[PDB]
Amino acid sequence: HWSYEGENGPENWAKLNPEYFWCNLKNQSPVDISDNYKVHAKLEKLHINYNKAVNPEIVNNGHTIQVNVLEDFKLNIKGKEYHLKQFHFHAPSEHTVNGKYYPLEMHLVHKDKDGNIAVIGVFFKEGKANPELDKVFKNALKEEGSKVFDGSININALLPPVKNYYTYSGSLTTPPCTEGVLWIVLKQPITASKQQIELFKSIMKHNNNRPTQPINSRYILES
Amino acid sequence: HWSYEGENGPENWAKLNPEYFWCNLKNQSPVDISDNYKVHAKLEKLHINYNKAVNPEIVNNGHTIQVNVLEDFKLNIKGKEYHLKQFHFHAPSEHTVNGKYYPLEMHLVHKDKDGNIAVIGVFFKEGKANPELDKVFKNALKEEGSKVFDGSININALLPPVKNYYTYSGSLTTPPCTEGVLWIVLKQPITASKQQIELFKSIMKHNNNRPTQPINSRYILES
Ligand SMILES: CC(=O)Nc1nnc(S(N)(=O)=O)s1
Ligand SMILES: CC(=O)Nc1nnc(S(N)(=O)=O)s1
Ligand SMILES: [Zn+2]
Ligand SMILES: [Zn+2]
Repeated sequence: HWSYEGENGPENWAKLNPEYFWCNLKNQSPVDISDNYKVHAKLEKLHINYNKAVNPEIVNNGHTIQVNVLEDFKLNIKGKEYHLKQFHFHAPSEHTVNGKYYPLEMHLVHKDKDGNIAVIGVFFKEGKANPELDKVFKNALKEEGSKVFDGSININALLPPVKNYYTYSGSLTTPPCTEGVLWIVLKQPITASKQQIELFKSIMKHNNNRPTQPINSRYILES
Repeated sequence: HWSYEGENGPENWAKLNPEYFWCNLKNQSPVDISDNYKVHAKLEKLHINYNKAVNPEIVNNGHTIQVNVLEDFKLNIKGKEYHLKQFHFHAPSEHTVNGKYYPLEMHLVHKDKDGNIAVIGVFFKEGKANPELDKVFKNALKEEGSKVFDGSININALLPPVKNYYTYSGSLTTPPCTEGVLWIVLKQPITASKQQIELFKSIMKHNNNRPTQPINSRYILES
């Protein structure tokens, strides 16, 4: 089984299972979003409205706290119609901006009818507490397992008002590290209280962010 | 052995050898350079001066006619210092522009000190004959083999005056189809005479262009 340290750490994920060959390729995530290879461009506007997920499932799978939604929220971008499947968290953040780590990163995982994946990343900096985050972190089991949250979560409240973003072609950040992933990282971080961030970290017991990967021949676009 | 048709055709390259696993991944070349996923941006200017290659080696390797240069022509771009190694040809072209094929495409293959690859592609449309092309095609062996050209080739004469270009992250277009390749396709095609184009095609005996591949989560930048 893979982990974020030791023999089964990120550096040896590709050795754990034949299906993890992707982890050693040339278009991996996360990456350092650097001005060195970031270019500004007129990009498609992000149109999403994740109203609210009613009675979503909160899962502790040992590697993160994930929320599986029952609704069918659509993300239409780059000629595809992706459907939100779940969002989860990483602490510290996986992506960095000019070398800077944020204390928390949320990933909204979408998939289209053909299995294509798009992930929207949201950075969280310490500050005013976020209402929705308590619903997730305080109702997450401390041990591996799932639980149905008796209530609803306003996902829009887990997103910044302005949705300018960075985008690049990458991969899943945990085995099998499949590539061909469409990454959309919102430029504006929102806030989470120190207690919310520490609660998540204390549940995980360890950092669950994959080291940044070489950008190689890719450029990152910024809207 | 792989080919451009039959059992060993492009569709089954990945089955020929374990090392060809790349041919089935998510960041393959060539691609259709489509306005649907092409974005304009301020890109690094292309600074290259491939003066002339003296006594280069002309090789017919059965899949193309390739010219190996002895000089050390540098291509400095995207934070790397690539060195020109050789240029070769494909007929019809490999890349297309909004679905349009050109009769001929030239590839200038560069590699840096770490093995990183950058390929500059040049489209040729039928028209005024190109002086340099005769040096290559008329001196290429009709059967597999190499030969040293007794003369010099002005590579700059194989490039358009204006060097605006498209760029994207891709792969080699023949096995092993390694990814992480930096592609730079010059937007302006130059000309080759119908006879020059047919001479190359008659030597090859068959089309030697790989089918275009899915762009997947990549965008193509245009300077
Ligand atoms: C089952 C599933 O979604 N797996 C993922 N692996 N990595 C992901 S991430 N961090 O790139 O969003 S999602
Ligand atoms: C040895 C070598 O250079 N191999 C190549 N395979 N494909 C290439 S291409 N068409 O992408 O320039 S170069
Ligand atoms: Zn994630
Ligand atoms: Zn080629």
